[PDB]
Amino acid sequence: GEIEFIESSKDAGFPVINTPSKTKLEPSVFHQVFEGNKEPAVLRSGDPRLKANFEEAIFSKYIGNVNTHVDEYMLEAVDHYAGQLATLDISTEPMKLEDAVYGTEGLEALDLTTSAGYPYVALGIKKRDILSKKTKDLTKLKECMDKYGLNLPMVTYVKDELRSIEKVAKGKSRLIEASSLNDSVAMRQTFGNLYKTFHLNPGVVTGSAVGCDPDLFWSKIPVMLDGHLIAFDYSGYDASLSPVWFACLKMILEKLGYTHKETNYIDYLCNSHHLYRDKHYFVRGGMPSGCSGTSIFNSMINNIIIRTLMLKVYKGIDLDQFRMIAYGDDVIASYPWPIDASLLVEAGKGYGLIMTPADKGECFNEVTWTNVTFLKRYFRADEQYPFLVHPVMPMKDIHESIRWTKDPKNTQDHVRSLCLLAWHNGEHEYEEFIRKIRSVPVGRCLTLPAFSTLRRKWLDSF
Repeated sequence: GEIEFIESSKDAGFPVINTPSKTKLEPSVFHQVFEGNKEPAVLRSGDPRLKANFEEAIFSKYIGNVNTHVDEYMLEAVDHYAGQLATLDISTEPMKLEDAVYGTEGLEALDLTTSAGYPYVALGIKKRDILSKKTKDLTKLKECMDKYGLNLPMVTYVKDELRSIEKVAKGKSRLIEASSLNDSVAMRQTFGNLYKTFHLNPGVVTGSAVGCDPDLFWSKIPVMLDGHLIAFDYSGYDASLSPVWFACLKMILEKLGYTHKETNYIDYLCNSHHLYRDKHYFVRGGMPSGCSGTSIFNSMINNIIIRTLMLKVYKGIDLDQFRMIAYGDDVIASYPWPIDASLLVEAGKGYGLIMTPADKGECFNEVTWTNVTFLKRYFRADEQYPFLVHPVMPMKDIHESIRWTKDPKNTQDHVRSLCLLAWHNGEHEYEEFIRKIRSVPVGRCLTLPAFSTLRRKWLDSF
């Protein structure tokens, strides 16, 4: 992706978007009890922790586009992946408005907490002023969609989250896009059944883990991923995507039965208009992370990409023996024979993609079930029930999270959530975690689950 054009918003009649000033992240009561290195991402240009130009840093992910047509390797990758998805019998019928807005199995209700986008943010109109969970009213929404239409600008926000020391100093904060409520709803009507099918079928047919529950899904992954593991990282996947990959996505959607008109929303994702504070800008390429379906569409594109690279380097590859699962840019895969990931990385560079060894590794090392990660979690089979596999979030990451809070009124829920991750590191680690939590008076006011209770519920969940 590439920023084609940027200018002062006032020159085009757009008001300034007043984004948050300071981080909502503050040190929690546990900040001193546990060790950690991460701090809130830089949100403003004057941040004294910066050692780089902030506005340059946050837009540097738009590294450019490779201008290529869909080639023979892509065409075969699209065909192969489309063959898998056809098994699911995805409906291309529009999802009914009430289901797409207020919830249905496989598609959670539209988040009423996030930005309504343009023009609502300039008019002080929040999502809750239009929608209501308890009434399921669609009257005001139909009014607003008629009044303002579709293909509205996106609003760029800086993501308020913990980041490493290096990423704070380099100013490399992440950006999230808010689609207009109008466009979010229309995309959920157009693709809602696709979204539902993906959420309800994580695994190697969708090639997707979006919406998975790691507590359950993790025992399935080694059954599905039979051979020699393949895994690698991307640097700035979303913004690196060139238009040719969106053309591939449109081809695959059309093979599933979507009309050319129904795939027009992919053009809305690919060629996008953005408001950022006092600036407005146009982007060609790049997935605009945060719009409707971007995790699923990133995952589908990744399924096309990896097959393309395998076909290009390993002529004679048999994709019917290839397996992969993606969560956006994150991939875990297998093939019955060894594959040199460094070769795929070079083929990826030719397509405008930046691929690196897995988990900041120095080289494209041997990937094993001991050292592979997915969704930042390791894989550890249970000592007693070897067919059940723990998702293991590192205690370092749990420690980083517990030291900060965006709202101390939610301490109980925050710490409980962290307990559900921590116990998979084993009983000795969990008891130490609980002991340190309880060394703060708040910690003894919390209802914390017992290790044996967590283990019992986990075993029983299967």
